[PDB]
Amino acid sequence: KILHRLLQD
Amino acid sequence: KILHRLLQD
Amino acid sequence: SLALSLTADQMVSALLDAEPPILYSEYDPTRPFSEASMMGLLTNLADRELVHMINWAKRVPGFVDLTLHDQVHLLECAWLEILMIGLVWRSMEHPGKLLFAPNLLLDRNQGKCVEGMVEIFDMLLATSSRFRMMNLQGEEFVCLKSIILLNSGVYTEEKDHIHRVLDKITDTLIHLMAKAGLTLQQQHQRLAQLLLILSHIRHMSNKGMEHLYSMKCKNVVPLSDLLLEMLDAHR
Amino acid sequence: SLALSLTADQMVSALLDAEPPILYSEYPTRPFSEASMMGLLTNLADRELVHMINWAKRVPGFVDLTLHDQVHLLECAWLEILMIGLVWRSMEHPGKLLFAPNLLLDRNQGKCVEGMVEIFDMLLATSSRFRMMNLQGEEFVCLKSIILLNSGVYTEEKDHIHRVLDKITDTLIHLMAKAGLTLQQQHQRLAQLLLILSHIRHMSNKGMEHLYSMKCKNVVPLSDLLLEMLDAHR
Ligand SMILES: O/N=C/c1ccc(-c2ccc(O)cc2)c(Cl)c1O
Ligand SMILES: O/N=C/c1ccc(-c2ccc(O)cc2)c(Cl)c1O
Repeated sequence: KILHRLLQD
Repeated sequence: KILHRLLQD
Repeated sequence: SLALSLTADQMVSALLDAEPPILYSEYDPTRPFSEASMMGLLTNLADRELVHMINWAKRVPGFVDLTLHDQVHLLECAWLEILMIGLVWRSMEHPGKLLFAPNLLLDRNQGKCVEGMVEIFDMLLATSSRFRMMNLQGEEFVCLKSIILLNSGVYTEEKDHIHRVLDKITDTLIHLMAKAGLTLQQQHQRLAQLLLILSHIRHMSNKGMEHLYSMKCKNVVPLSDLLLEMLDAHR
Repeated sequence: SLALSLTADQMVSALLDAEPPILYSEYPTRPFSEASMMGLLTNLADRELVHMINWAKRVPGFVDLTLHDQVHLLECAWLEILMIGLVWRSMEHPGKLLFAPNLLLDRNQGKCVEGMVEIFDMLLATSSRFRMMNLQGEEFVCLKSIILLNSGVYTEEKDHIHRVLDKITDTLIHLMAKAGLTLQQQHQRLAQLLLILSHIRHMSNKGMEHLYSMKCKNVVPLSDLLLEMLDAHR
């Protein structure tokens, strides 16, 4: 998910 | 409306 | 108005004595379940429950002081929230089970027999678990249910009076918590925990309302005229 | 954890400094078509979402959750959080919705998109309600955090979320006691604030449903991030 990358970055 | 009738009964 | 001239103990007793009965289901345990029959049981039960909810709303302090138009609007907005929080309350001591009626106990596995009903079941089961963990008292329940009636439709002078009654119900909830030995910090916290649950009941009613309109467009479930009027009030 | 150790004054300063920026709309000379107005709203939402994640990570207690719990909470409350922010910005503009400093809309603009007037009216009603209540910024950042943690809590870890929710409640009461309100006025105002979150949830469900119909119409381009936030509700 795009939301995964945003939370980790 | 049925609701209107039941509210005034 | 008289709702303002009531003490907290008088407010609790008035709400408790106004409690509607627990209706039974037309459930034949020797009839094999089907998507049309299970939904027919839930809608038939809701239809008979609505009649008692109308007479329960009249005994809610402050609701009678409103115009009939305001009364119609508040009930059209909150009738499913009130049915659900009542269902959740009755099922509090039946973990993993929803007590629609004393003769109608359902778990999530039975909710799969109706498409889209599992998601509503689990939210209702989680709400009932939340009340059980919170050790929700009956006095607190009748307050929350009265809060739902006055609050769900208040956004579509009479509105100032409704908020005056709502503040009094808040004074009632705090009175109960102070009476139960809670500190002031615990009083505010429980009050917040209880009111935050209404956000989820609103969410469940929104979803249940959409699923109900889905049943109407398929018309495998016979819906009463009163239930169809409540359904057309949200869309 | 670390949020449980914060004083209520520290909780406020942590939330205020975590506030996302106010983004500008990509607008200009456009009487709004139905496709242009929804384009602005979705484009603004997509860019506002990127800042919401960084704001959520700065919410005391949110970093302590697992990645999946963080995703689930954001997937449930993202539209509520955008709406209560829009409602907050529009307070000083009665009858108008300040989507951006360069995008101020009223209910007549809602008529440019079918099904939008109803959501407009509800948003304006919440904004006027915040105006009447004289909502302070310190209270607003508490409500927005509560929405984030509460909206998806019912779908060990939840014990911590409820412990952080108790902390924000203590912070709200501290703010009201600091403003000179009586104890009765404190729990009354706390009750009035939290009951509005029930309507913020309602507007989100109405808006989430309206957004789905824009997808099946596919006249309005929706970002992949926005589609994934939408697919998490159905
Ligand atoms: O499509 N139909 C949706 C629906 C209707 C009623 C009810 C209901 C709720 C509580 C009652 O006491 C009684 C009934 C439920 Cl849970 C529903 O999901
Ligand atoms: O179908 N429409 C969906 C939709 C999406 C986003 C937004 C929105 C809300 C708040 C913002 O700050 C920014 C944007 C709204 Cl109001 C919508 O109605």
